[PDB]
Amino acid sequence: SSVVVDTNGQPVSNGADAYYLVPVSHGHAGLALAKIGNEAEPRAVVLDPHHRPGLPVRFESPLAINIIKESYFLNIKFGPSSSDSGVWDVIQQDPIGLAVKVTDTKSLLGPFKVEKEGEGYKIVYYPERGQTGLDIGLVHRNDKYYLAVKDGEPCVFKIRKATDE
Amino acid sequence: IINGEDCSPHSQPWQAALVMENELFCSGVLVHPQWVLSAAHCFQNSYTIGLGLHSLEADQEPGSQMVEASLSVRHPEYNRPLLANDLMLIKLDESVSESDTIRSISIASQCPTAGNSCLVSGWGLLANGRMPTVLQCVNVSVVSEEVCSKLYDPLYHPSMFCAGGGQDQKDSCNGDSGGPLICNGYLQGLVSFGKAPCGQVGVPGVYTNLCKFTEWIEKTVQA
Ligand SMILES: [Cl-]
Ligand SMILES: [Cl-]
Repeated sequence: SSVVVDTNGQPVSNGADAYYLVPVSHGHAGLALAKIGNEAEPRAVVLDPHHRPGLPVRFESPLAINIIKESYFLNIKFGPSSSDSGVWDVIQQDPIGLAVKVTDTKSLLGPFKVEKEGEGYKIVYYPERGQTGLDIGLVHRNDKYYLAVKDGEPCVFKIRKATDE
Repeated sequence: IINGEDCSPHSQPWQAALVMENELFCSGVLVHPQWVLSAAHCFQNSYTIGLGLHSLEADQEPGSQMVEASLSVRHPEYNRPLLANDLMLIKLDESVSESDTIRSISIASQCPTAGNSCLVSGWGLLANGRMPTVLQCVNVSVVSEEVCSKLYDPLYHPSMFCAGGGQDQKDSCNGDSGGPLICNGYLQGLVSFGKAPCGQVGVPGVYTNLCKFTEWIEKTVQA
């Protein structure tokens, strides 16, 4: 029954509008892509102190509704609705652990939920869309703050509609 | 509703609007004078339900009623497996007087027939990504269970059926959840889910298969 709302108190839309995930205690930093491992293109999601508010996301559920509830399984993606090149997934990558990364394919039903935490929301990843969720937090490696599973230590965000663009 | 048209006013007098802070978030279907059927994913702890509407402005709709409801019962197997068994019954606080613009509809007992053309109605998004000002209607045709399971396995379950996917790009879309799919004079389905974007050739939408639930609906309404 809990509807996810933006910083204006309005329900977050199902895919139609983009939003920034603004850390509640890191408004100076914002989501960006960075390199991980030996990869030559930046595919990992980090919280970058040089970009604020960072790359906006869309939250998508296949349900034919235009709001998002905390109980829904979601895809989260960067970029326009029309593109699936920015879709989040969680991928094992040493030495980060289970890192949030982008890829260019998308399941009908994504593996994330947005759940109330503290003064805002946390992103929770459910392997195999099962019952047990793993909190997404920050892992500091290589001078970067990677979004990655850090269960019990979630990064807490508020959700700001991206009407500045 | 994608590639539909304005409904003839009050031609779907079972249509219910579920509104939150004065904005529609799902539809439902009046199935008894005190009960609205909708998708379980539309559950809220309380509801404001608009009956007899065409536009969503009750102050411009003679014969309409805006009614409160506290109690709702989701199907006990909702979301196991994921997305399946997507129906709930909302008990209105008071029984409504039925009229020619507010009327219950009977539920199909027979399951959907592959190929049959049916009608879906709602206030959800149009092809242009805007919301309509009045209730929209469109025809979509039932697709076989073989095609529905090929496209949607591993999430196809027989509490669902598929309709649409024509060259005509007629479909339901976001904001149509919980609304009716009428086949051959009876309520056959509820708008449930689909692949985005709406209106893709060869991709039908998924509807709650209400023929599977007639006993649970009757028992819940009578209890
Ligand atoms: Cl703000
Ligand atoms: Cl490597």
